[PDB]
Amino acid sequence: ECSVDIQGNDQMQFNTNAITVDKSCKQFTVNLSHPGNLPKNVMGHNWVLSTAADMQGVVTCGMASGLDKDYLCPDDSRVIAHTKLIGSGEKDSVTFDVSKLKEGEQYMFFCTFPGHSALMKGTLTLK
Ligand SMILES: [Zn+2]
Repeated sequence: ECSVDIQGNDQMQFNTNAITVDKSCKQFTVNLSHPGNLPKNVMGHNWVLSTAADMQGVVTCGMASGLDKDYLCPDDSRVIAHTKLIGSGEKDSVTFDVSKLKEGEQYMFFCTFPGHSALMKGTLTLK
C-alpha cells in the first residue's frame, strides 16, 4: 500500500530492485530487516534514498563518516530519507512525506555500508 518490507541478507542483496510509491500516499514507509547471521560492523545494511545523481556522493561521504555515524554524513541534505544501519536479526523503519518526491523521477535507494551500494541499490518512483 503505502509501505514496503525489504530484507537485506548476508550476500549483500536487497529483496527488491524497484519501489513504486502511489500518488495517493501522503507518507511512505520502508520496513527494513536483516535475515542471516552477520553483525552490522561486517554486513550492515541501511536503506537510504536520494536522487540518482546524488547516490555516489552520498556513498562517498558516508565512507568518510564511518561506522559510528552509520556510514552517512550527518545532516546530508541529499538524503531524502534513511533508516539506521542494522545487522542480523535487527529491524528499522523509516517513514517519509511523499511531498518530498517529484512525479516520474527514478530516485535511487541503496545501502551505504562500505562496498554494498553497487549490489544493494534500486529505483524508487512516484507514480
Ligand atoms: Zn549493507
